[PDB]
Amino acid sequence: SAFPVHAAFEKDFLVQLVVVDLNDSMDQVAEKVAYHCVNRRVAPREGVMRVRKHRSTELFPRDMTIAESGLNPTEVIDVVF
Amino acid sequence: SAFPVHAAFEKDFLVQLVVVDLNDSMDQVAEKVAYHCVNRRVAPREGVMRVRKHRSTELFPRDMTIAESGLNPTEVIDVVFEE
Amino acid sequence: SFESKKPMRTWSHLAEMRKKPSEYDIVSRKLHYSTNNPDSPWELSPDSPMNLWYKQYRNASPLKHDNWDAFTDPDQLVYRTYNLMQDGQESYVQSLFDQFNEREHDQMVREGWEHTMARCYSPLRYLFHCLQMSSAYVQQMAPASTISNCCILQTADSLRWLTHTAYRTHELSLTYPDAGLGEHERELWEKEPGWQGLRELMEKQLTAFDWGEAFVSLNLVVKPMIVESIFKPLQQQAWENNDTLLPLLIDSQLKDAERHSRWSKALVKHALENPDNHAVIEGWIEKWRPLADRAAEAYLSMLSSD
Amino acid sequence: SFESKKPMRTWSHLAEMRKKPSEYDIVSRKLHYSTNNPDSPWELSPDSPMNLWYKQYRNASPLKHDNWDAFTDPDQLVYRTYNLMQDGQESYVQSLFDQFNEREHDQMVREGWEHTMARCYSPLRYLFHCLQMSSAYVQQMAPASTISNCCILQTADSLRWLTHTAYRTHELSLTYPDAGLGEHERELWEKEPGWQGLRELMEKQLTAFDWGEAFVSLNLVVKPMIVESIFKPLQQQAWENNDTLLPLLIDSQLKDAERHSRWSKALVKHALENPDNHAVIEGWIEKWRPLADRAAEAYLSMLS
Amino acid sequence: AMHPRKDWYELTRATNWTPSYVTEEQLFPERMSGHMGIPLEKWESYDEPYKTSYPEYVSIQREKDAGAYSVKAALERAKIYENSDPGWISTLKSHYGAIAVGEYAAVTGEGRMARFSKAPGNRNMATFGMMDELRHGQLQLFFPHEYCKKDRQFDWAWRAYHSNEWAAIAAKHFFDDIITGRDAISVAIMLTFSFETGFTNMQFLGLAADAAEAGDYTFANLISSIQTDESRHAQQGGPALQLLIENGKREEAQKKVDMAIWRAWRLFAVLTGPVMDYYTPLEDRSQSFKEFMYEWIIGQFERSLIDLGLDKPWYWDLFLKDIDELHHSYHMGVWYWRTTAWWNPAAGVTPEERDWLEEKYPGWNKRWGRCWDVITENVLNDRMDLVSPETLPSVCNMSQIPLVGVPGDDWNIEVFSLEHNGRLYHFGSEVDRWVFQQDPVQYQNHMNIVDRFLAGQIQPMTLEGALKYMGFQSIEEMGKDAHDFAWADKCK
Amino acid sequence: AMHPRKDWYELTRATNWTPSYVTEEQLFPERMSGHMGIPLEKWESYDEPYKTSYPEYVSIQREKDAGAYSVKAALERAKIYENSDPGWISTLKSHYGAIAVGEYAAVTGEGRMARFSKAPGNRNMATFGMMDELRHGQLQLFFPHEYCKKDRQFDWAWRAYHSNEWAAIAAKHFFDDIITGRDAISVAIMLTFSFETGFTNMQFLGLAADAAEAGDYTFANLISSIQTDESRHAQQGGPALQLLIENGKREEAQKKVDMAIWRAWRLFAVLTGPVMDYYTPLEDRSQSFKEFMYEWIIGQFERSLIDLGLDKPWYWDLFLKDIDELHHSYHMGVWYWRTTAWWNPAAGVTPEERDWLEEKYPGWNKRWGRCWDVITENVLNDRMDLVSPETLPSVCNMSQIPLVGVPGDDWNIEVFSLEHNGRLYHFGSEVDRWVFQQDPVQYQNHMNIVDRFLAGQIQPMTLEGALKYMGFQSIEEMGKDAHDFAWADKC
Ligand SMILES: Oc1ccc(Br)cc1
Ligand SMILES: Oc1ccc(Br)cc1
Ligand SMILES: Oc1ccc(Br)cc1
Ligand SMILES: Oc1ccc(Br)cc1
Ligand SMILES: Oc1ccc(Br)cc1
Ligand SMILES: Oc1ccc(Br)cc1
Ligand SMILES: Oc1ccc(Br)cc1
Ligand SMILES: Oc1ccc(Br)cc1
Ligand SMILES: Oc1ccc(Br)cc1
Ligand SMILES: [Ca+2]
Ligand SMILES: [Ca+2]
Ligand SMILES: [Ca+2]
Ligand SMILES: [Ca+2]
Ligand SMILES: [Ca+2]
Ligand SMILES: [Ca+2]
Ligand SMILES: [Ca+2]
Ligand SMILES: [Ca+2]
Ligand SMILES: [Ca+2]
Ligand SMILES: [Ca+2]
Ligand SMILES: [Ca+2]
Ligand SMILES: [Ca+2]
Ligand SMILES: [Ca+2]
Ligand SMILES: [Ca+2]
Ligand SMILES: [Ca+2]
Ligand SMILES: [Ca+2]
Ligand SMILES: [Fe+3]
Ligand SMILES: [Fe+3]
Ligand SMILES: [Fe+3]
Ligand SMILES: [Fe+3]
Repeated sequence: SAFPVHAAFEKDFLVQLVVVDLNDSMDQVAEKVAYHCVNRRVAPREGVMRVRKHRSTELFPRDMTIAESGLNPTEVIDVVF
Repeated sequence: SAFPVHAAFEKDFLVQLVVVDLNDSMDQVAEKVAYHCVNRRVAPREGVMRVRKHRSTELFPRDMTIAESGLNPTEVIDVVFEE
Repeated sequence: SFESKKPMRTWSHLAEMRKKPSEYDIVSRKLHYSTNNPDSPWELSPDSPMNLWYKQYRNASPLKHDNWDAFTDPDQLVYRTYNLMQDGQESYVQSLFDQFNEREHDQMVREGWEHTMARCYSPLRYLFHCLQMSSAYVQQMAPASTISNCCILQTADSLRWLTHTAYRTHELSLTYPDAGLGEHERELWEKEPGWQGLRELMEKQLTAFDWGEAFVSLNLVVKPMIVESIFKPLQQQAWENNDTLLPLLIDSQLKDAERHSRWSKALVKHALENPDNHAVIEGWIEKWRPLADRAAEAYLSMLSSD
Repeated sequence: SFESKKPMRTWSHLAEMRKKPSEYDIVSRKLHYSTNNPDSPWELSPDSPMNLWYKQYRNASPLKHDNWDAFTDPDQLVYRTYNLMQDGQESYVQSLFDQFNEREHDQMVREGWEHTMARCYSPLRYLFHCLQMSSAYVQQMAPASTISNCCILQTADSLRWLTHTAYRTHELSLTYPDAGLGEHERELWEKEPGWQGLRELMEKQLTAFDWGEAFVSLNLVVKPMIVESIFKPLQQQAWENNDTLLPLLIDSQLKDAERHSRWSKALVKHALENPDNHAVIEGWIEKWRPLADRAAEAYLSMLS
Repeated sequence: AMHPRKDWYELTRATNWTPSYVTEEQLFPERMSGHMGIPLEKWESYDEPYKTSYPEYVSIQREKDAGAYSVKAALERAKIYENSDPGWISTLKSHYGAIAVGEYAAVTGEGRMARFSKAPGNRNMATFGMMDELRHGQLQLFFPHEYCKKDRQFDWAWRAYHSNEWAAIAAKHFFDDIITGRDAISVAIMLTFSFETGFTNMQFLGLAADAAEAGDYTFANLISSIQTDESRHAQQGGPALQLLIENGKREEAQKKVDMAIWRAWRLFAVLTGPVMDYYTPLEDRSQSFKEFMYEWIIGQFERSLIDLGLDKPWYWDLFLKDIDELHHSYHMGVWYWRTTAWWNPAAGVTPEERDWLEEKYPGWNKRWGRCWDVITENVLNDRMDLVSPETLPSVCNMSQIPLVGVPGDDWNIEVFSLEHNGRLYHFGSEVDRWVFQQDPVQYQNHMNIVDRFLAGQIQPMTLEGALKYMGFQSIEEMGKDAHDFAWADKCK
Repeated sequence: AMHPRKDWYELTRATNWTPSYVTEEQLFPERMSGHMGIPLEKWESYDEPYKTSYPEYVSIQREKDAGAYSVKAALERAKIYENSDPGWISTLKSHYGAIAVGEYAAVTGEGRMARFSKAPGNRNMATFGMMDELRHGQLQLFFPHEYCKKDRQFDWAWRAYHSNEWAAIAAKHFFDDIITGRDAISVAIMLTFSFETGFTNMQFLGLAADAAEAGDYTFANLISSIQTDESRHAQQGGPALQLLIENGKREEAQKKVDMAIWRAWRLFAVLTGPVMDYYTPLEDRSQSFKEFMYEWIIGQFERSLIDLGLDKPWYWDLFLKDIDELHHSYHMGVWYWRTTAWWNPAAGVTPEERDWLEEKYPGWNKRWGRCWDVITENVLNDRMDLVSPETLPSVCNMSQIPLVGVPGDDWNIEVFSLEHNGRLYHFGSEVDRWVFQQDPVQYQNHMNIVDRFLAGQIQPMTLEGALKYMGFQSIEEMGKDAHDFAWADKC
């Protein structure tokens, strides 16, 4: 249930491959993306990290899992505050 | 009587025609050249003005006249500050 | 002594006599600044080689007028209107070329006509280029921009005729590959008796450096002879030998030639405002006519041989 | 699990081979990266049109070898040494033309020879341009850069011969303007019987797209025939017609042609390390030989 | 006496004829020739503007090589590798790796035209083009070969095109598309007009000048000499374009120019953008990459297209915006993932350099500067772990270069995706997706490095695994910071 | 069917023949032809690279004018004169006056080649050249004519070449030297290769883009259209140079290129240098004049010369130094003596402009800035007497432009003088003196404006007297500050 997404983190300069888990919540997905961005090229911030479909106006709920979100492998997401 | 020289004044950007007199001393020549430069394109400053053949190392004596100097009409002079 | 003055509606040189001049006057009139200073036509040493040339060959011409700049092309052509007119004429000719080719016209001319063309038509490229060279000379030497402009356009027309001739020499060679078309024109121009009157005429005319003598010899003697003794007889021979294309092509070229005659006649009329110029022009015509007459006669004997 | 290694004194691919790499090896060897991935010659969709072309006409050629890249030009020519050599030959040709022209050579050929030249020599520009096109095809398809380099230089040499022929056609026409020189060559190549064997041969050869067949047909069949049946017979007839220029010009061209033969034979030798290739090469020679024989016969009947 | 070229030249290109034993289409198949149905006769009006002949070519090119090699030999002792700025050495490594074997590949593009173009003049010029590119390929192997013994990274002058390293794949994907992968007329347009005349001509001129400034006269002379060959074969696309336009193919011609310029741009931005704005010492910078792009490259394209009666490509405004942004992010990526490059990228973000970047690109510090602040802070705290990557960037399915945007306080990143024949593709711009859609059969089943990683072709699925797959053979070969982080001392 | 041009083109230039009734030298006299003794046969090797023919010419040129004139007519009421920056209006005035009647003069340079060149291809291309320059002269008279009724300074589009105004004499002395006053081969080399290919091509491209930025789409379109004609005739000098080189005349070829480039440079620096660096609004400057020269003129010359087997001129070092300095002094002079210009020069020395100048030319403020400081202070104190001249500048006997140097803290000025045939001449550079010495008979008896003033040719011997001599007819025509000193308010 390894699940590849392409993730763009807010204020970073690129989109990156991040392999998450089919059963990860959006919170868990955001932490996995954050690992490859925050304190690497993006300053740490207070507040809640949220996930969305790339350039969408709607956020996935924090405890929705990848499996139930409707996302498909290799689709692009943003992680934003 | 009229004597034309081409004169380059210290710190100015060009050489100008300046019509002076055969009996003008070099001091008088320097003043006539300065008239067309100082307070026009060149800041006023203290100091003796001296005259010389263009780019020459030797100066004309201050009281020597155009006639006395051996300069010929339309020759080029510099007007520069002492030393 | 300097006063305030209102803007002028046209150029200061025209602003007394006009409010809104023609396009022609606006763009053509009084542009030879080189005529302003009789000691230094050009802004160089008064005795530079080109200044000496212009003082002798333009300014000192016996053809004399105190107001050359007032000459007006009777057609009042400018660059823009010339190209409109000539693009039309070239649409005409190029369409003729295309259509006659499609019919294989050249195949159907009378036996032997290809040898007459190779001998009497294709070497015209030399004659026409001479006219081109000569026209450009009158251009550069004429004492008014309005005269020079007529010469520019005449130079272009001369190149037009040279180009028609190159195109047709090649084309004709495709049907008659054994006639020497495109191969022997220079040797004919240099060596064939029928070309020697014309070649002597042009070599000598091209060394008449006085602007007035150049203009009279070229436009009042050479070119009208070419109309009467080359173009028209070639046209007649063509019809007689079942070449329908040549006569039509020549009528288009004759339209250019008639235009050259028109502006030349106008310049003569202007010059004759000074009655002294009558003897000058007549003198130069009498001087050059015998050479043009020999040239015509020799060409015509060659054209009509066999 | 990456190790520290010292710098190598040559390219990693040459570093093992006992011998020190020559200029030739350094600049010529193993440059066709398009042979690395069998199913995707080029870095595109594996089934892009050009990938399918190469998989069919290069990779799938019945002429086979595990190491085409190991082929070596016996003359070991690179761009630099090719131009040194050919500049010398073009200086020779320049002085030949210049000096022969000065003594009015062309005026002194036997009567009528200009007509033989217009018929049998000047249309050679079409034949030579066909060789040029064909050599460029072998260049772009060959499975090793060392093979391709020989082809590049052969392409240039073909253009060289085309250029000689154009120059001499024009030059000859200056003395003989009524022979159709520079005027009737396309028509002759298209319609004259003596040229049709050669034209059919080249039109067919230019549509042989397998790299191996293209090489065999061009270099082992077409080009040797041109040496034996065109170049040499033209020399013989020129001498008999007091044309001393043509045989000397052809001499320099034959030097090029012998070079092409040398590298071709070297490639056959390399190919033959795989004994299966003997029957394949032989098959292609026997297939193309009848057309080449017909081309030569028709040309020689025209020449005589 | 000898006769002037003008009098016999036409005979050297009087080589078209009407095939009888095979058909015209069999002799010049559309897929290899690209004639778009335009009949043979039309192509005979193709007129190369800069003519030459075999004797002149061999003579002048002999002189050129005599010089190039003599200069190289005479300067052997100058110790360029030891004495040059690290930035210059990385520029050499990057240049030779990206270019040398690509020059040799261009022989194949030229040969494609020599055989398959219906224009006689094109076929002859392409033959000289084959020779030119052969020269350039050999020169640019012979010269860097000298540095093999000093540094394994110089092995990549030969090795890059034989590897699956990311920049090598980007270069091969581009060059295989415009040079070796298409018909003769496409090559004329996309290689000689769009890439050579449009980019490399001015790039080589600039490079030769930069070389002299770096005190490397062997390379300055080499590049300058190579550039003098360019017009001889680069001139070929111009007349081909004119002919297409005259024969009702303006839109087909435009499309090919459109596609080629953008593809060249993306590669140009990753390989040369960072060199100009970051690797070159500050005191030797005389215009920014943007100024170069806008004034030299874009300016000459506008003038050249107009003169041909073509239009500015549809994406021109996108291009104008890209030149302000793209290469800054590309540089940041190349540096952060430096371990995957065969050269050593220079960070180029000391305070003085950042002042220059800010002057040349107002707002730079509030954008890329934000990322560099975090990186810089980590270097100053010896948090080396945080300046090394632990995943792959997402990669464009066209350019083969990572999907980037503008970072920091003006964050904007857009991926342009496509579902095509049951597969999901991602592109780094609207133009890149559009290129894909113009010719899907060229591109559809290609797998970029990430696609391969996800497909299981790269094992282990780790950094070491990717590095091995990319063809690295020792720890020294992997890119590092050009100055081993010396720059950080200037940042406080 | 029509036969393609390549099949018959050669016949259009198979027009040389061996004269028998006059000698070759009589038909092509050296002074007009410039063949340098090279026999007719050799000239047949001349090959113009970009071919065209009469029917193609009239067809395409007809379309070009249809466009140009229609655009002008459609923008008639766009109020360009009233709405443009005064800096742009002065750019137009300066361009039309310096160029319009010079373009017409170029018909004569082309005509010289059409009659007197020994190369047949040259004679034909020169014929198209006569036509092209006729077009250009007529366009550049017709276009500015519209503005006469608005502003007397636009009269100078016609008047300048008919005047003794200083810049008009500088222009005519140059153009008469390289266009109308020399043999056919010198024209090919000095006009078509050095001036047209080497300067005007890039200048016209830059000017058209500048016009568009200024919102003058009529002029932008005009200048663009004219520039498309350039290559047709500008191509003529390259092949001429190759021919001289092949025939043992490389030394003479080089010398003619060296002369023309330097003479073009001095004129270019006085008339266009100030436009780019001072007249153009600051926000619209993308390169300095030095950057333009270095990146678009110099390198192009070096590459083209090498390509032909020629070398960088001997003075190349001096040229590179001149690009840093010359036009800053030239501008200062044009502005200080603005009353003698037919356009209104913009000072271009607000603090913001001065910062840009300093960036583009380090040291500018301690050099030219020192002079502008005094001028600026006088302007603020309404000392209009001290920003108006009471004498003549000293003038170069070659370029007809004032003798200048570097002012301020780094004062350096040098006059290069010559005693020749009993007369003393002064030159603004080592190169200008050298040019004079290459062909003294071209120049030796020419009198510059100062020479004439001193010979009593200009009366009264006053500013008013000089202005009258220079052809001014009203107070409105005399050059003034472009912005009526509005810039001082930012100081
Ligand atoms: O290949 C050639 C060499 C010299 C001359 Br002359 C002509 C052609
Ligand atoms: O001329 C060139 C051809 C191909 C490349 Br890659 C670079 C330059
Ligand atoms: O040196 C170069 C590197 C990449 C490109 Br794309 C062009 C030139
Ligand atoms: O290796 C890389 C190259 C470019 C970017 Br952007 C990211 C990574
Ligand atoms: O697991 C991986 C880490 C870094 C890269 Br780059 C590739 C794979
Ligand atoms: O083409 C031109 C000719 C002469 C001048 Br002046 C300007 C342009
Ligand atoms: O407007 C111009 C003035 C002088 C020159 Br030189 C070129 C253009
Ligand atoms: O009128 C002038 C023009 C230029 C200078 Br410098 C001085 C005066
Ligand atoms: O007396 C004069 C004053 C100024 C000039 Br400018 C000319 C004459
Ligand atoms: Ca006393
Ligand atoms: Ca005395
Ligand atoms: Ca007049
Ligand atoms: Ca008068
Ligand atoms: Ca006299
Ligand atoms: Ca009058
Ligand atoms: Ca028919
Ligand atoms: Ca015959
Ligand atoms: Ca012919
Ligand atoms: Ca008389
Ligand atoms: Ca497969
Ligand atoms: Ca011929
Ligand atoms: Ca488009
Ligand atoms: Ca390293
Ligand atoms: Ca039309
Ligand atoms: Ca006014
Ligand atoms: Fe190259
Ligand atoms: Fe190239
Ligand atoms: Fe012009
Ligand atoms: Fe011009």
